[PDB]
Amino acid sequence: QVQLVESGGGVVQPGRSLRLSCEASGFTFSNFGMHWVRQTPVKGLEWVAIIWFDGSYKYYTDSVKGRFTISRDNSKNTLYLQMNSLRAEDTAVYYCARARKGQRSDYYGSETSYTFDNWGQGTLVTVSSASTKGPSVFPLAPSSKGTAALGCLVKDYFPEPVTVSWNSGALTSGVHTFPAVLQSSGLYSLSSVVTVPSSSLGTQTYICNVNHKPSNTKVDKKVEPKS
Amino acid sequence: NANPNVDP
Amino acid sequence: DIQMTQSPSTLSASVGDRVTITCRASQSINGWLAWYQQKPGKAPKFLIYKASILESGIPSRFSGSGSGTEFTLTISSLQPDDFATYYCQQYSSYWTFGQGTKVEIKRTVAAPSVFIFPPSDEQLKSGTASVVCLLNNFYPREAKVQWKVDNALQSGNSQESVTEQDSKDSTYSLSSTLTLSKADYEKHKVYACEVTHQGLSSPVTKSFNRGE
Repeated sequence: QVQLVESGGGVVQPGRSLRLSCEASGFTFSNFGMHWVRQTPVKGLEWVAIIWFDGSYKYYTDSVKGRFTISRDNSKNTLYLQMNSLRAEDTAVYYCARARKGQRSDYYGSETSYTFDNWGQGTLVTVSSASTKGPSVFPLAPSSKGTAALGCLVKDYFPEPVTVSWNSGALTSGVHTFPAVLQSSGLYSLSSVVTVPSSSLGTQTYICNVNHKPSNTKVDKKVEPKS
Repeated sequence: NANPNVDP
Repeated sequence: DIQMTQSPSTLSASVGDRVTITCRASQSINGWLAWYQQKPGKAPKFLIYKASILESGIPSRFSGSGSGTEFTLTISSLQPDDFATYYCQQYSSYWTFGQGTKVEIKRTVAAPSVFIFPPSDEQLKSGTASVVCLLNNFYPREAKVQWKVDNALQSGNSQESVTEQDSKDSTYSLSSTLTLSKADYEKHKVYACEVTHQGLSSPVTKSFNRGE
């Protein structure tokens, strides 16, 4: 099967460099031109660069000219993206893709144009000056004023991800663990909440289990009504 | 957008 | 250079429905328009090219039409596997994409249940106070959240996060977190989050007084 697998992503300081790799399988790599494309949640999809099947021609999107270089090693079935002088706005998931004729295969003539398909799974590039940091865990205490809500605020960690469970996984119903947000400090924060019977505040303990593997941080936070 | 593959 | 605009940004539909998504180009792209489908955490998948040609292996319920600057993608009878985000792409001059249309699961309007959480005493030692407002199990996802501190509207110091649509009841939950300095928190008394949502006949305000 046609498969592209990107690698090399990670955290890189602004102004530093990073080389992405894309390994191809299931087809003759050297018969196809290749693309890099990137995606962010807010700005969406953006084409980055294209290279001919034999490396004999290539070109780039304006925002990366003079800083990114696309290349290939056909002996290794590998596509590269060398990224120099990285900027915060280069943070994105980077995909490689195979050039595709955007017209019927049987048509031969001037009315043809090319695009790309068979994208890989992607590799995340995070340009940041932040260092690895474990989270602080704070209680979202159930109100003294049916159904009650409580939770844990998991604040100021880097990089993603953190995992949150409740009562060592025994409590799963009604749990909402929110997607992390990037704060102005450059660190991530999220909350995990659960709705419980207001009667269960008297009959049950609620502990949020937080694991941040990049910092080898494990925290159990008991969440109770404030006194 | 020109053909960047070996074959048309 | 060629800008692509999709409408709507989010579309709600039911299994079996006919769905149409619009894509508009800033100038003529001939028929060099492609469509992609993307699932969360996955790569976009090639669906249609030349505005109307279905890629091999794509189910026949997908169709595309259009010319010049106006294009449409249509799903004749929506199936559970079709809830996803769809992107158009012009490939007439370089390659540019629309911002995507998310197809979500339709259900009845559901009002949010609102909860407010004061900062913990432990957090205040960090120098920052986080106030969290929770909107639980509501539909549709669009909602208005307003923060007031001693009746002063707060702007720029809050961040929102929203869950994906729940698998069981197709609702959303949303958090809004207000960030204050310890000193600012201790100088004010009334903290209030006001939620406006069409499931509520009037806005719901949840509030607390610091130290009470």
